[PDB]
Amino acid sequence: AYTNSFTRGVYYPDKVFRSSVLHS
Amino acid sequence: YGFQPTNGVGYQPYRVVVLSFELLHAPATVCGPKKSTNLVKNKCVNFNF
Repeated sequence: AYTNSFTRGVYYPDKVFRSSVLHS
Repeated sequence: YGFQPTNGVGYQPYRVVVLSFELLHAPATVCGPKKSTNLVKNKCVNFNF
């Protein structure tokens, strides 16, 4: 079988805190 | 290399060590000696963390 993720597999690219900031 | 003791310089064996300092994204690691110290507050200071 195969299935569809929707919005899955997002990890914090590294340390360094951060707040409201649409960071790219 | 067929090294032989009666070789002119530039054909004698040299040993080499290459140190490569890398900085991933951890919290810290090895370093020189330093001395460390306490820490004030509100006192414009020159700091190294």
